[PDB]
Amino acid sequence: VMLPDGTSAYTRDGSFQVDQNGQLVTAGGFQVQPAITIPANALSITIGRDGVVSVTQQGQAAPVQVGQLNLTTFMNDTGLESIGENLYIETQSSGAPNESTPGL
Amino acid sequence: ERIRDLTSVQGVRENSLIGYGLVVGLDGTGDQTTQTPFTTQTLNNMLSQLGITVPTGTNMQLKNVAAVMVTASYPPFARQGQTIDVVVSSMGNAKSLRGGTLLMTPLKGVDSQVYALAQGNILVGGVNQLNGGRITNGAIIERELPTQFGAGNTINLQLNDEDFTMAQQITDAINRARGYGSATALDARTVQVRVPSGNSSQVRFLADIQNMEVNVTPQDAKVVINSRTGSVVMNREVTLDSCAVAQGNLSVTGGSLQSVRSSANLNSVVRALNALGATPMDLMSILQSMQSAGCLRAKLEII
Amino acid sequence: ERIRDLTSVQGVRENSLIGYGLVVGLDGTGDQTTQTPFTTQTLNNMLSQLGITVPTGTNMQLKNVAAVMVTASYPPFARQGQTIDVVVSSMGNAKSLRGGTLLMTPLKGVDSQVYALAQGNILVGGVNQLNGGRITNGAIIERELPTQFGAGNTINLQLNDEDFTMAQQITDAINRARGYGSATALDARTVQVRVPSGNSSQVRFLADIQNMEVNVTPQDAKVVINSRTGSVVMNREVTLDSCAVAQGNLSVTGGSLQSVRSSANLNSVVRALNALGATPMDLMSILQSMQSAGCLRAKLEII
Amino acid sequence: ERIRDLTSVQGVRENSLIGYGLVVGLDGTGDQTTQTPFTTQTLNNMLSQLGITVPTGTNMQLKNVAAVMVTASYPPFARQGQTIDVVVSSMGNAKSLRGGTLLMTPLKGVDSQVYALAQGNILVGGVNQLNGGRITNGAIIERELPTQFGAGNTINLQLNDEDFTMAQQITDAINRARGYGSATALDARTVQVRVPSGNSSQVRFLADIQNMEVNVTPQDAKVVINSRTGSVVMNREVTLDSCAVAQGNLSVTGGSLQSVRSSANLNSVVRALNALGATPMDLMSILQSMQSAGCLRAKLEII
Amino acid sequence: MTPLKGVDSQVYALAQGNILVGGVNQLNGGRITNGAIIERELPTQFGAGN
Amino acid sequence: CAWIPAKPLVQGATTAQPIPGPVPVANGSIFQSAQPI
Amino acid sequence: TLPSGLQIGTGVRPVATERLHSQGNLSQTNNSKDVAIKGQGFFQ
Amino acid sequence: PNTVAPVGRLKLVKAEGNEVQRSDDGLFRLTAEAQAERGAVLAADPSIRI
Repeated sequence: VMLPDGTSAYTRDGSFQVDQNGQLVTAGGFQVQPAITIPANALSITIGRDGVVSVTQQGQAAPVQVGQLNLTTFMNDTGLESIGENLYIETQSSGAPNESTPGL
Repeated sequence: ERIRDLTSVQGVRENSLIGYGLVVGLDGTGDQTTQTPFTTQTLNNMLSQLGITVPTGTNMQLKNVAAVMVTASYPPFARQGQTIDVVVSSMGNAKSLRGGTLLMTPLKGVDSQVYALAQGNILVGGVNQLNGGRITNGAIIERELPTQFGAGNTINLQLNDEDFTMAQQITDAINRARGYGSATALDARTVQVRVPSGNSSQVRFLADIQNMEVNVTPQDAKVVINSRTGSVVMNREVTLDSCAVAQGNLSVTGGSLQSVRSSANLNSVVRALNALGATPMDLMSILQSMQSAGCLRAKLEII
Repeated sequence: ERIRDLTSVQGVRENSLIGYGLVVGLDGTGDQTTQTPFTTQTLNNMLSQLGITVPTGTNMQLKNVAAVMVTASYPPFARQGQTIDVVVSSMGNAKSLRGGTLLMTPLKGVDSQVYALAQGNILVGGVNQLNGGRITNGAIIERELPTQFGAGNTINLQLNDEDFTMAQQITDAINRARGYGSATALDARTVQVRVPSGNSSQVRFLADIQNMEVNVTPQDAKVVINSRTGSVVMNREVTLDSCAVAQGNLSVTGGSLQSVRSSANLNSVVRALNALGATPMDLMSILQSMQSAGCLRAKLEII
Repeated sequence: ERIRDLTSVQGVRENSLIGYGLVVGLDGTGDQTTQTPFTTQTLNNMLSQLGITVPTGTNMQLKNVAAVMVTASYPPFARQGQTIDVVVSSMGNAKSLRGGTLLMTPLKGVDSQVYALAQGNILVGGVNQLNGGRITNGAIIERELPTQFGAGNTINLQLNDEDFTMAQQITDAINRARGYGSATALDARTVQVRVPSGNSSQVRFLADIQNMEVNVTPQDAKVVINSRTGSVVMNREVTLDSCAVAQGNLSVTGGSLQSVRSSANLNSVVRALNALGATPMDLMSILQSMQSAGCLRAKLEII
Repeated sequence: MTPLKGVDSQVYALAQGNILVGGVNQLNGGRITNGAIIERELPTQFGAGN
Repeated sequence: CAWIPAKPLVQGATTAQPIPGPVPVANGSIFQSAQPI
Repeated sequence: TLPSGLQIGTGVRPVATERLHSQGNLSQTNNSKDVAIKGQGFFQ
Repeated sequence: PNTVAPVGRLKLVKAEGNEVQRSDDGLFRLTAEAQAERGAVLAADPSIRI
């Protein structure tokens, strides 16, 4: 997720709402970094075991993909600095994070 | 010398050009493209034009690209191949254009025709403005405008400020220099000069005229008040009439009603107004009330 | 010497080239390819062209590759085989181009034709800009442009700034040097020179002319205000008229209404304006109000 | 001596070669092959070519292998069997190429034909760049290019920078040395030299010419501003005009409006600009504004 | 680029330039010097009569 | 009947042809205004 | 390059409360002026 | 509720702690050396979150 100042911080829990524009944000206003946007008239939203997020619409045979939720991994997660509000920020202790699609 | 500082020549004017472009090379301070669709759309257009077709409906989030408006000034008698200076301005949710580069951008007139092509490196000051820059010699002229300069036996010098005495002064000076019937005043803003027919002779004439010297006559007494910035200016023709003034917290250095003597020159005005001991903020209100009453023998303009 | 510093020659101009390329060899500071699909797509295109077909719909996440836009300036009379300098700029979510190498990239004109091929090592300054670099002698010219230089008996020297006195001065200087009827002023921005027919004779003529010396005539009084960077510049023709000025927190070193004397030369202007004791930030507002009133006998330009 | 430092010869140019290869022998600092499929795919291709067929759909995770792009410069008149220097650059998620070895790699031109074969040990500097290296004498030339050198009675010396006076100087020098009608200037960037027909006589001619000495004429006044690195350079032709300058936090060592005297030579310019007491960061803005006003009698280029 | 209309909804000038805000002071208001160019002229009966 | 010729409700031509604008006067201006009513 | 740093917590705080806008069941009221929305929507 | 509007912003400064001294009223102020080095009045850094 992206902090207001500009730096990037990492979270673990999942509880997402949708802001007035349509983007996917966590409970607290911080915008999810991959920036998944769910348009209006979203009859149903699906997030499979992989990062693909697919929304259905009125009278559509197949759902339309609206992005993918890749997630990051650290070489040593115990060294992460834990600022408040269920967030962690990268430090020198933890290695350089690498992002990947789920299941890979 | 002087006439060139007071007038312009008829047919010698500037035009405006505007265009849309992209700026690349930013240090992650570009648009958040998930909210500016035209950025990614125009990037796809450019890539397709170059020979690379990106599939539609795919994820694309850039950080080193910004969408900008480019503005320029088409100069008089511009010839193709010359260079002009452009101004580049961000147009959606970008943070800075610090070290960016402007890609090939066409600059259109008001008739939607391309008159110049712009490309170069941006110079941001580096508080200062981050989302605006200027490129020196960043555009090249591609189209030229026709003109009827050199055809006829009459040009018009257009004054920058309307005045009858000033037009008459310029006319009399030109007639004193370049022969008896060389000039004629049409109105408070135009002087009609007779010139020989041709193209080089008119240039010789305008070169002789533009460097003449005329003595400016006294203008109108006026007081400019800029309330937005908080400034007051009075030219050298303002006078005053004796009258009393009262305003909150201002007193005699005596009660709260202070006198103001008559003032013929500007030094007397400055002295008499400084005597009241008021900041410009209160001076605005004092001057407005005085103009409404009749003390201030000037012309108040709120700019 | 001087004329070459004031004018350009008709038909001798520069053009712009743009292209798309890849930069490899970065220390894990390249694109996050899961959000820039064109990076992986163009990498697959290159691999396929070389002889390796990667299956579609497979995982691919690189770190040492970045997608860049390359820009260059096509020089006058460019011959195939020569070399030019290129500018490389990142275009999606890359961190730095520190030690990268630019792969083979074609540079197209506005007609979508290849005019140069670019490849080399990038030099990033190493705060400084990380997502932008320059390659010296990084491109080679492949196509040449036709031109009609050397055909006819007339060339055009195009002034960099419009002026009638300046065009007349240049014309008179050329006529004083290279014979009676050698030059003719067309307008405020063009001088038409008669040259012998051929290709070497015109080069001799332009070599003789471009090194002549002319004395620049006094230009127009103007004051440039750059509000974005916070700067003010006044050339040596600005004058002033006596008038009073008031602005917040400024006082006489006396009340808040300070006098400004007449000023003929520039030193007097600098002295009288420094007397007010104002930062440039307030000097901008003071100058705008003074120009609106009539004290400032100049031409205010907000750049 | 001098002419060889100013011009190139027509038909004597360099080309570019690119290829794909593998680097082995790393200390566990290679690709994470679960995200770079082309690495394992090309390794399987090589193994199959050597005589070992690894079953498909099997687990394979290497650490001492990296996929690299190899770039080289095809030199003029290259003969088969000679050696050139190559640059090796990582292309996916590798950590370092410290002690690696480049396996047999063919280097293709833009027509997709093999011109050289590359193999050797990489020299990484060992902060420094880890994902990029250079191999000395790492490639051998396999194909040769045809050329029409030695056919005809005319060669073209192509200047590195356009100028009419410079082309005329070179022409006059060659004519003074090697006989009356030996050279002829075509344009601002080409000198056409008449040479005897043959192959050795032209080499004698070009050996005599390339070591001549010419005195460079004064170039154009220009000021280079590199905003990305933060540098300013002014050649020895820049001059100044007297004018006043104001900028934030800068003052007289006096108010905030400082004077700048006229300056004919470069020492005067340096002195007058150092008098303002400004860092280069502010000097950029000052110079841009001065060029916009008219003080700076130079040519500003933002590189 | 902005066209400036009269009360008859006809374009009399075209405006474009850089804004100078004072920089308490007013932020949402500015002035541009020589920011518009005249495109149409008005007729008049000056010089006719005695 | 259905073969007897009747006139339609919307008569006349149902299309119009754009007319080329006037030639711009060669002053120093890019803005050219066709005769405004 | 220490394994970690010494950090001490402070407590917990309720940040937000959301409503699960799913589709409820339907009960037959037998009346003729009662309307139940099937799907998503809101009366004004 | 859709009429909530921003009306201002607080100014938060960051002080290390070894360069600030208490005053008689009870408000910490910068020492002389730190004041000289960082300016008379601090700048509102954006790295602080509350």
